Amino acid sequence: ASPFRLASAGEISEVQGILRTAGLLGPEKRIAYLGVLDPARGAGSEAEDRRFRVFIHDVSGARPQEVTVSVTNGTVISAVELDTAATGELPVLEEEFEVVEQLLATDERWLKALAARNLDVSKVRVAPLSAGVFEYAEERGRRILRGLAFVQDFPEDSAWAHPVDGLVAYVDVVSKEVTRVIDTGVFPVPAEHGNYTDPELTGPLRTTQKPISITQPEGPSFTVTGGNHIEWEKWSLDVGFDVREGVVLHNIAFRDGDRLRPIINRASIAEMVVPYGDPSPIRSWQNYFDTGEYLVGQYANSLELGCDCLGDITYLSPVISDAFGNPREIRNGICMHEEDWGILAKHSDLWSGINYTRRNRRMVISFFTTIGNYDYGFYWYLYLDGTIEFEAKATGVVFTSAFPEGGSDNISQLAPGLGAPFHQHIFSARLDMAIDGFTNRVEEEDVVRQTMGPGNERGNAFSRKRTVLTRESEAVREADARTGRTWIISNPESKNRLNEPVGYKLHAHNQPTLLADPGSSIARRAAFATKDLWVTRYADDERYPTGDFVNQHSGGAGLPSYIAQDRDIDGQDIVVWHTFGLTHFPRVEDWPIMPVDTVGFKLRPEGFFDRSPVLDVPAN
Amino acid sequence: ASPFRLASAGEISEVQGILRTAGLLGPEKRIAYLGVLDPARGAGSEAEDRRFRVFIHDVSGARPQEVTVSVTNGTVISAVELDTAATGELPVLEEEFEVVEQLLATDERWLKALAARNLDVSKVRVAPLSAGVFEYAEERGRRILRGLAFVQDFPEDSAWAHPVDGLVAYVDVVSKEVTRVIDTGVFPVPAEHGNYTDPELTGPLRTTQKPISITQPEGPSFTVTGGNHIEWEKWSLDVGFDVREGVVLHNIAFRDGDRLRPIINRASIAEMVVPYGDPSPIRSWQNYFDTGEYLVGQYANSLELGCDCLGDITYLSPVISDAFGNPREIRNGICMHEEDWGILAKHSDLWSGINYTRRNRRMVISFFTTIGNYDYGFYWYLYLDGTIEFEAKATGVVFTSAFPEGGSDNISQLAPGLGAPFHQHIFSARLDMAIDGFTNRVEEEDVVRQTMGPGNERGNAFSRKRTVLTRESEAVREADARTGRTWIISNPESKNRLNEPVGYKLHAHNQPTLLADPGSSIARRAAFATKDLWVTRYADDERYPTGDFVNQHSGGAGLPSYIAQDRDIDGQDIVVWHTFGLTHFPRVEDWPIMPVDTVGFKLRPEGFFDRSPVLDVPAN
Ligand SMILES: [Cu+2]
Ligand SMILES: [Cu+2]
Ligand code: NA
Ligand code: NA
Ligand code: NA
Ligand code: NA
Repeated sequence: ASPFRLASAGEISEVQGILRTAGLLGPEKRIAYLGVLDPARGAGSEAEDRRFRVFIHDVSGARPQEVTVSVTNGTVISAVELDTAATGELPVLEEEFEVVEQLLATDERWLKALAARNLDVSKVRVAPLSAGVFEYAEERGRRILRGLAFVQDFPEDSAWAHPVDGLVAYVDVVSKEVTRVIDTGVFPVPAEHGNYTDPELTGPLRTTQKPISITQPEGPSFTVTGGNHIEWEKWSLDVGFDVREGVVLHNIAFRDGDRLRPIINRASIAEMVVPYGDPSPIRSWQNYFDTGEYLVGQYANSLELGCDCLGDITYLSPVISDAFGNPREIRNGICMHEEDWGILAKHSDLWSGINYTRRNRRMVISFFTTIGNYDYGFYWYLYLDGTIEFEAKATGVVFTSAFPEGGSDNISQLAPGLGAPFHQHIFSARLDMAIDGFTNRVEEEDVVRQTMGPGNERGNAFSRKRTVLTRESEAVREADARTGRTWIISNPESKNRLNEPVGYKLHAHNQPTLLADPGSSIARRAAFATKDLWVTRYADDERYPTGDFVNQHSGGAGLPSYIAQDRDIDGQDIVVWHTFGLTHFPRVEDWPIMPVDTVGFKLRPEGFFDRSPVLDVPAN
Repeated sequence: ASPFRLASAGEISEVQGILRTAGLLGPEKRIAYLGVLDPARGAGSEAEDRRFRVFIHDVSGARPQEVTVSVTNGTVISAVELDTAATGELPVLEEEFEVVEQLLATDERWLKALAARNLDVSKVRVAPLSAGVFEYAEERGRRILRGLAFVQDFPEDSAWAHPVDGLVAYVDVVSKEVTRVIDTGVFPVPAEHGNYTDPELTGPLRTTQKPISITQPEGPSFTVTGGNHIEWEKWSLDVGFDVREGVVLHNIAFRDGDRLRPIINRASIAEMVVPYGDPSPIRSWQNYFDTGEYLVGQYANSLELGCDCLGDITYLSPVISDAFGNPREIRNGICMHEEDWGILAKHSDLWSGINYTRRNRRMVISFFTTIGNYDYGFYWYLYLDGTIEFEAKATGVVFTSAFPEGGSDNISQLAPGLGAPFHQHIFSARLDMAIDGFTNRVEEEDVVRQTMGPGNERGNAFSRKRTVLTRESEAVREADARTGRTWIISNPESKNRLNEPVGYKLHAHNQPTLLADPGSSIARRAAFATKDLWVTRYADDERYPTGDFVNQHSGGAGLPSYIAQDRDIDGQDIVVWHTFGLTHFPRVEDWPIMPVDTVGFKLRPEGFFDRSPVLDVPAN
C-alpha cells in the first residue's frame, strides 16, 4: 500500500500494454529508461497515483520521446518528442554494445589496421564507449559510440591484458556507419596474459585461511514489511531501486522516544563520472558517466551468499524493464544485513568504580554493478548512534593501454609494455534533506585560530565560525581540510532542549575534485565535479547534477543552470549535492585484478538529540 | 630465545634485585618508568643482552636518576643523576594522584573556597593534572600538579557532571605544599546527574537487538610462537609492550614467495597530546601528554571477552613494574583476532564469461587505556593486500566546565549550565622504516594539473610530481588535501620487475594540526604537532618526538632539536614521524558518555610487489 514500494512486474507489464495500445511501442521502438516517479510534495491526500517515466528510442532514426504513464489509471499522461541535438541523446542501450564490434569487423579501414598488426579479426574485442562532445560537427544529433580494441587469445582470456594502442573508431549506431577510423601508429600488443584464475599466475592457493563463521541464531534485528520498508534499531526507511541511480533511500527517519523524526527525504548517487587523463588522441575523449550514460542499476550483479554477502542476509530482487518493456528480475540484487562494529562507548571510572562497555553495530544496504572492466559496490550504512555513511568500493580490471617506450607522464606501467592511464572516479550524492521536517538551512563551519594577546594571554584558545548559505548563488562551496571545514544542515524552527537548532554535520573525505582544465569539454559536461558542495532549492524536475540526457550533451546542463535561479535556501526545502571521488594513479598491485579501494562521506548528528541516543543499548 | 620477546616477571624481579643491591632502590625511591631497550643496530652477532632503562624518583627531594641495567649479566651499566630544571621532570606517579586531593582537604584557602559554595569537602573529587610550564618562577625544578574540582553526590555518582568552575589549585607533590589557590568567582555547580547506568536516564533498555555470533570452528588463521611472534597470511611481526608507548610492533615483514621482505622495523604511537582551547585562567594551562607525562601503557584495561573483544580472541598479558619494582601483570591487556573485511576483489567479465569474487580479512592487534575521564583504544590492522593501518578510538566522558551565562566562543553547552571546552587529541606515530631493508628515502607526491594547450589540446591531462626529501632540514612537511598530497617511502636499491624502486605510500586523513598560537607554551613543548610529517635519520637515543622527560619541560625538546643536525636521509636508515589528530567541538550527543570517534592513517604498497599479492587467495 506504500507509495514508495518497489515497482512490480505487473506494473511494468501494464506500462508496456499502455504504451503499445497508445501506438508508442512499435517494432522500431526501444525502452532506454523506465522508472517510477516519486510522489509529489504534499501527498498527504492518499490520492496515490503510480506514475512511470519512460525514454523511448527509435532504431529507424525517428525522434525519440519522453513519456509519462499512470499505471493506476491506465493512461498516457504526456508524450514529448525530443530534439537530441538540443537536449542530449538517450542513454546507451545494451544492444548497441554488440553493434560496434560487428560493424567494425566488415569495415575496410578497420581490417587494414588489424592486418598491419597481424591480428585475427575474430580475436579482437571492441570496448564500446560513450562519445562525449568534441570537435566533430557531423556527430551533432547522431548517436555515436567510440571503440577501442583488445585481443582475446582464447575464449576465457582476459582481453584487458592485450590493448591495441594507436587505433580508435567512431560508429553511428543508428545508421550503422563507421564514420572515422584513426590509426596513429603501430604499438606492440602486450603479450603477458592477465588471467587471475590461471594456476601458472596464482601459484598454489593458500591453505592457511581458517573459516570465519558469522551467524544470527535468533535471526536479524531488522524487519522488512511491505516489500521494502525497513525498521532497525530506531531507524525507519524505504529501500528503492531505479535503473539509472541504483539503490535509492527514501524517508530516512529516527524514532526518538514517541516521535518519528525525519532526517533525509531521499538519498541517492545521482551521477558518477570517470574522466581519463591521457592526452593521446586515442583516449583523450574518454569519460564515462556510468549513471547518466549507461544506467548503473541495469548492470547490477546477482550477489552470492557467502561470497558477496556474508552473514544472515536478507535479499531484495528488484524488477526493471528490458528494452521491449518486459519485466526483468535482478535476483538477489540488493543485500541487507547487520554487522558488528566494535566498541560503541566505553569508560572505566576511578571515582565511581563503574566499568561500562557497549558494542556498536551497523545496518548495511548494498549492491554491486559491472560496467565493462570496472565493478563498483555501493554501500549505505546506518549506525546505532545516528550516523549515516556512504561508501563506494572500486575494483575490477583497470583500463589499459600500451606503455610507450621512453615513458609517460600520464600512464602507469603495470607489466612489460602494458600501461594504465591516469583517471578519476567521481561521485555525486544527492541528499534531499528533511532534518526534523522540510525547513532546513546549510551552514559552513570552519575552525578559527586565535592570536596570543588580551583575552588569550597564553595563546591556547581556538574557536569556530559558522556561515549561513542564504541563496543558491553563494551555495557552491569548496573543501578546506586545513581549516577542518564541514557543513551543518539544521532546522532553524526545531530546537533541542538547550534551545539550539537541531542539525546534522556532513564530514567529507576532502579528496581532489575534477582535475581537467576548466575550459575542457568534460569540465563543462561534469560541472558538478569541479566543486565539493552545492545546495539547491528543491524542485520536482531537478533530479540529476548533469541533467536528464547526459549522453552527447554539449554542456552546462544540471547544477550550473539550476543555481542561476538564485533561490532562497535559508530555512526552505533544500537539496545538498556532495561531490567526492578517487584519483587513481594505477600501481603494479592493481594488476591483473584490482584490490578494493574506497571513498565516501558521512553525516553525524549535531545537537539533533538532547543527549546521547544510545544510552538504552544493553550490555549484551 | 627472541631478543624482541616480552619482558618477563622474572626479568623485572631481577632488575629490582640488581637495583636494590646497588643501593639505588631504598625506601625513598620509586620507579617512574621501566622498560626493555631494543637491540642496537646490527645485532647479528647473537650476543644478546637484555637491558632495561629505569627512571628512579626520590620522594625526599634528592635528585632522580636514569639507570640502565643488564639482566643477562646482572650489572648496572650506567646511572646518571638528573637536573630536572634543565632536562625535565620524571613522569607522573600513580601514587601522586591521591596526594593532591588529600593535601587540598586540609588547606585553609581551599576549604574557604568550598565553604563559599556550600560544598562538603568529603564530596569534592580533585582531578590531578600535569602542570606544564607557564609564568610561575617558583615551579622551576619542582614537581607540580594542578587540581580541578568536581562534586560526587554519592559514591557511584559521575563527578564529571558537577564541575566546580572558577577554582584551581597548584600543589608541590614532593614538599607536600599547596603553592597557590586561585578563585576567580562562584559559578553554579551544574545539578543534573550524568549517570549513564541509571534507569531514570537510560529508560527501559532495548529488547530489539538479536545476537551476532562470530566464531572460528577450526581456530584462528594466525599462530603465536615465542610468546609474542605472530605469523598471519604471509605477515610476520613481533608484538611488544612498553609502559610508556603501549603496544609496539617490531619487525613487520611480508613473505613474498621464498623471501621474507621487511617493511617496518618499529611502529609505535610515541606521543599524544590533548591541548585545551579555553582561555579561562582556570583551564588555559591544560594540556595532557598522555604518553610522555602519564605513560599510557600502565593504565591499560583488562579486556573482556564478548564485550571489548568479540570473536575467537587470543590474549597477551604483558608484565610491567610497579613503583617498587615488583612485577605486575596486565591480564588480557592485548586482544588479537582476525576479522572479515568484506570484498577484496571482484570482477564479472562479459568477454571471458568468468565471474570472480574474493573476500578480504584483517588481523587486529588492540589495547585500551583509561586516563581520568578519557578512554582510548589503539588498533593496528594488517590486511591481506599488504595494507597497514592504525586507528585510534576516543570515548569516555568529556572534560567539563560551567557554561557561562551569555555563552562562550570556546566551550560547548551539553546540559543546563554544563559546558565542555574545545580541545584536540593529537597523536604522533613513529615509523622506523625498513622497506626491503634499511636504505630508504621519502618522496612527497602531489597531483599536477595541466593547462589546455599544445600536447593537451582537449584539456583532459593531469599528472603527478615526486620530490625527494634529501636532508632533515627540508623534511618537515605539511598536508595538502587539495593536491592529493601523499608521501612515498621507497628503497632506491631494491627494484621491482619493472625496474622501479619498491615503495609504500602513506595516506593521511589531513585533519587540522595544532591550533594554538605558535608563540604559546604548548606550541613549544609539542612542536611535533604543528606539522604533519617529519623525517629523521635513525639514532638510538631519538625515541620520542617530545624528548625523554616531557613533564614540566620548558620546550624545544625532541624533533625540532633532532632535525637541526641536518643529516642525510636520501637512501639511509630513516624514521618517519606522522602527526594526526581529532579536533573536538563537543556536541550534545557526546554527553553523558561519548560514542566512539576515530582517526588514523594507513600505508599501502606502491610497486612493492610485482603484481597483486592476493592472487593466491582461495574462493572460500
Ligand atoms: Cu580506477
Ligand atoms: Cu575530545
Ligand atoms: Na546542445
Ligand atoms: Na529537502
Ligand atoms: Na629547561
Ligand atoms: Na629506518
